[PDB]
Amino acid sequence: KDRIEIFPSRMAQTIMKARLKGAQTGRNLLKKKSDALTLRFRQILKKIIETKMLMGEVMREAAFSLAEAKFTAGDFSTTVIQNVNKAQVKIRAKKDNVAGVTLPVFEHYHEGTDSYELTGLARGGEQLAKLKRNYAKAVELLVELASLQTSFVTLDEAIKITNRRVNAIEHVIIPRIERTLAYIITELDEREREEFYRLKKIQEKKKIIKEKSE
Amino acid sequence: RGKLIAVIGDEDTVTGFLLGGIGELNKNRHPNFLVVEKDTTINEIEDTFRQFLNRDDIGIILINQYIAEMVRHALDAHQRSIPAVLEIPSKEHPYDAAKDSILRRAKGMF
Amino acid sequence: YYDKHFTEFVPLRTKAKEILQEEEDLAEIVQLVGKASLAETDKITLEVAKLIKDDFLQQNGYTPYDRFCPFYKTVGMLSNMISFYDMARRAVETTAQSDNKITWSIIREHMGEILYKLSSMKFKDPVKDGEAKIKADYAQLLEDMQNAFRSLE
Amino acid sequence: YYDKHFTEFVPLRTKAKEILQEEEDLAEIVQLVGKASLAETDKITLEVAKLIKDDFLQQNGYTPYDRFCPFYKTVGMLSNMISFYDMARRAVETTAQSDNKITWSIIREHMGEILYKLSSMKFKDPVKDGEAKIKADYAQLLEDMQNAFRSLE
Amino acid sequence: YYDKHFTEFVPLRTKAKEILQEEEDLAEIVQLVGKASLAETDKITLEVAKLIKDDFLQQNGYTPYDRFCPFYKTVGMLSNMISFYDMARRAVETTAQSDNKITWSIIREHMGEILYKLSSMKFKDPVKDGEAKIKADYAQLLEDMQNAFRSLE
Amino acid sequence: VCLFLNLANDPTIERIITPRLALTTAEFLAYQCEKHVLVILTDMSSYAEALREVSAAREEVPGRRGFPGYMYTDLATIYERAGRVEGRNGSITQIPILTMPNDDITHPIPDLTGYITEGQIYVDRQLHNRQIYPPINVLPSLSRLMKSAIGEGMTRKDHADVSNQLYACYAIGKDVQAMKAVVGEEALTSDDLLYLEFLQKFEKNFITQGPYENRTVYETLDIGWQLLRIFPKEMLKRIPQSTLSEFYPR
Repeated sequence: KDRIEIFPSRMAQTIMKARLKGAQTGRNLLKKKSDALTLRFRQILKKIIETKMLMGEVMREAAFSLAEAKFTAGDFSTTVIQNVNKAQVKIRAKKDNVAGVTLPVFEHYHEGTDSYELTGLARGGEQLAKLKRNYAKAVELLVELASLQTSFVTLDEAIKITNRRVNAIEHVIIPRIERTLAYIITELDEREREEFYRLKKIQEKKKIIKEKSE
Repeated sequence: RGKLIAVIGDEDTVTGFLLGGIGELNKNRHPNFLVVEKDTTINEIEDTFRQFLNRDDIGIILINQYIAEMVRHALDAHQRSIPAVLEIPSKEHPYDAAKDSILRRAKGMF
Repeated sequence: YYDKHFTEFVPLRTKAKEILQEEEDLAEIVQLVGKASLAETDKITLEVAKLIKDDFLQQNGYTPYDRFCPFYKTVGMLSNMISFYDMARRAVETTAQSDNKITWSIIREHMGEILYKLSSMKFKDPVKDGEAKIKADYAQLLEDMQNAFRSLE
Repeated sequence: YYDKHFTEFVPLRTKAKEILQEEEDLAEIVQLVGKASLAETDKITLEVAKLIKDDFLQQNGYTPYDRFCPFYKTVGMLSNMISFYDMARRAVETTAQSDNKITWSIIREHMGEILYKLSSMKFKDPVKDGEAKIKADYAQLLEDMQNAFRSLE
Repeated sequence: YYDKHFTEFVPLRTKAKEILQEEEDLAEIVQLVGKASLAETDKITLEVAKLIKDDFLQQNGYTPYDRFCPFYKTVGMLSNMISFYDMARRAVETTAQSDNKITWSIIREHMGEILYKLSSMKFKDPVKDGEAKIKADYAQLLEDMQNAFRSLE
Repeated sequence: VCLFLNLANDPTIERIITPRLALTTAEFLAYQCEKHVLVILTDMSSYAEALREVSAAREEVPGRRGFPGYMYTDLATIYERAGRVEGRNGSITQIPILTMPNDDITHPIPDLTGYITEGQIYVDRQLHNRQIYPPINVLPSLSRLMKSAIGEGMTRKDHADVSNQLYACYAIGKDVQAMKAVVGEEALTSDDLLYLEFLQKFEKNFITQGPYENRTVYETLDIGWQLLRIFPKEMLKRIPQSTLSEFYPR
């Protein structure tokens, strides 16, 4: 509660002082972990905002390219949506050891299975081909973008856990060690005093005996 | 092999990505995508979104912003990392910026 | 002595000590964790332990109702508090692996009237309301709990 | 005395003390971060220091093999363990920032039997076994380690 | 004493402590924000508190002009710095409603010469520039200062 | 050298006059014969123990932690018989050497000494276990008179500047080393790596010396610069540009 409740002793002083040094060292090392996570978090934040901005422009261009494909082809969306079987793009999970914390990152995997070739409506193949490329690039950006968000909220959780532990060391564990140590120091001086009293009285009693002998 | 990307969006958005080479059928003939039409209700969108969250094969989910507002409670309720959800501007709805889940997840960003 | 006159008192005494000790064992770590890693079975212990602490262990000796606490009242209201613990702990233990887990927030909102009634058990004034009314009152709280649990689980 | 008779002990003694003290400092952080981030050299120091703590500085004095370990044997044992350390440290630092990066995991898998032999040196059993053989046996361990690292690099 | 001889000293030292204390109180907000999500009125406090810390509370005794600061100079310097503070707070607050507002960046860029003149006040050597001249220069600074703010409204 | 040896098995009262005889000689040599005397008093903790024995012989009631209540004035009586005097060219310095019981600087022996001395050298244990000799830790040490000891006309112009920069670089190197243990080698930037290079070479070249290598003040400073030239000029924030332009190159 308020004290570790170790009986006052010189041994307790040594243990408590070593315990305090350990707690202070842990506090400083965890504070550095938090600072490293906070810098990385903010960096991820800078890239994610700029990436989010870029995503806007890239998706706009892809959406426009679709308009051109539709202009030429007419209604290709019906065939594309219905005639779906296997993917050409797949995402493999990878681990990135950014710091003590390990974060999940996505990695783009070009599986290789061929996409559908469609020249059925007005044979608008070139516009569909440019459209494939524009969205293909869009997906690659988005994959990167998820590795931002998927590696980001995990940093916010890691920071909250680290800071909570650091705060407890600072607000709970060390104050408690310092109160215990100060308690020990005071009680040991109290024991020193009662020894002083008895020794002083012993010296006076010896003096009285000596006077009686004269 | 590892993970697929699920897409929930309007006709043009889904069509674009499918041409992008992303999206496929599962072994149970289920599709990892939904086309959201004007006649599609909230329960159907949410049921699809959740089922992707409960599927171990998906992971990144791509949605339109306007949809994110339609079923917004389902985007904040689940906090993990599999379901990395990216919100993209629809053909006509304008550039996203506000009400981004991640932008909220950090309150220190302009 | 207790077996001769009461019987129910001793297992209630044991369960009460286990709840209070378990809460202390948790409080040591909760101060550091922030109630983030607690299981639903542990949150029940923590809040029932509060119920015991605030309503059972403390009493205002300068009131007409807490100036004297006849033994039959102490064991009576303790039985209800422990009965709640066992029923609330069962409610989550039988549902945690199902398709809907009865978390503390669900039982807390569903049975808020029971938690208030349990806290009111101190305000019985044994001089004005004698043993017969107090025992009948506590029996009603037990029935109210059982009926609310049947509607919950 | 040591320089007259052995010539090897003084520098082995210095390196052994460096390893044990470095281990204590690395232990302080490992207990905190769980080895999430360590330099490859630091990983070797921790693992060789465990080899030393368990298979050099620890002995059962009621066994025929460790009732008394003659100094020539003590030096033999330490010479091999440090020789391993230097070769393991050289290999990972020499191949660092290149293509065929060598790590501890690669060394342990490549020459796992070398660590077993090093951990077995306490069992050569002096007096029952001869001085000439024990020296020859430790010489063989050194030759095997040198060939094991040569083939790894 | 202060009322009889200087009159304005007492409210000035009160405001000075408030500005300096607020700079400390804002320290946590600045550390976690970087002066981005920060009120323009707080930016005035931070930068003016710096001015106070730099060109008032700091004193360089190895310079012939700063060996001794007469009281009338100490209150002169503080009066003009706080008078600036008050004008800067009003410039932002009275225009902060909508459409066309004043910010600290606008004030600092707009009247950079005035902020410099405030810092320059410590160089008024009492040995060569008499009481009337230094007070006159400080009075002119106040007028130049208030007029610079006037152009912003 | 004038050497006084009071052995552990010698009379304990003789241990009390031993430093008084050494200082009496130092005062004669220094102040009457116009020369500079360095006085080294080794194991003042053993002196303090002999003083406690004398107190018991007088049947005095022990003071704080068993030591005499006059331990303060007794240590001052020894220590303060040193320094320069007006009108004479002699001087006495002292380097008392004290063992800290239980390695606690709070103990009355180092506490009462430090309270009446000017700074401390401070020998550590970690540096010793790492087989560094001498094992002297520069971070917790202090010499309050260094400001007057060094500088043009006494050692070299750049002495004060080299010391301050080396202290900052060592403190930072230790701080970066602590960070490395948390974030790893790949998470460090170029400046951090330079501080780690300094830290390793500082201890190997500057602190590690050996018992038979005598490094004069000018060679020590030159070694300092060799370590400081690890960093580009702009990182040496505590050295004025005039000093850098004179000493930094070459």
